[PDB]
Amino acid sequence: KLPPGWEKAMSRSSGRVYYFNHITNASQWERPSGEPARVRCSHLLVKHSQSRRPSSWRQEKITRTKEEALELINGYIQKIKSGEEDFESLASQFSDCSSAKARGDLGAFSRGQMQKPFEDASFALRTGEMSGPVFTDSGIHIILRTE
Ligand SMILES: OCc1cccc(-c2cncnc2)c1
Ligand SMILES: OCc1cccc(-c2cncnc2)c1
Repeated sequence: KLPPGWEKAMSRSSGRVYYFNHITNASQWERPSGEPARVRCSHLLVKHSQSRRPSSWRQEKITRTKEEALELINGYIQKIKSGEEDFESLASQFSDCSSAKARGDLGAFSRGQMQKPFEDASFALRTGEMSGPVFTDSGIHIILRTE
């Protein structure tokens, strides 16, 4: 019926159908369009107090809760989707990953290299697509597939 991981849902506030991907946590109004050895992705990471290493170049001691980190991620997603801010700009300023210095770019990678929820979301994204919040032991990610 639909590409890998998509399903139909109904908006609670408008009653309009929309589509949700349970691998990438992406959601959109339009019916999704239409696997490679490698993909290239950027990401924006927001760590929390239960992250494997609760520290980053932004903060020596990361104390925000998981729920607070999800609220920050959700806000970044809203501004990217509105065009008020670019993904690269938010990643450079606010990602808790060292890759912030490269606008979030991780380069290319194969299956078996990244943490599994990150890998699965990366490979389920189509080129140019953005994930919703993706949870790993490092924290919460927004993933952008660039190649
Ligand atoms: O630390 C700077 C830097 C630059 C470029 C790549 C990495 C890296 C990190 N972890 C796994 N693989 C590659 C790190
Ligand atoms: O897995 C690749 C990887 C992982 C984590 C960080 C990087 C990176 C890239 N560019 C600049 N700084 C850090 C790359």
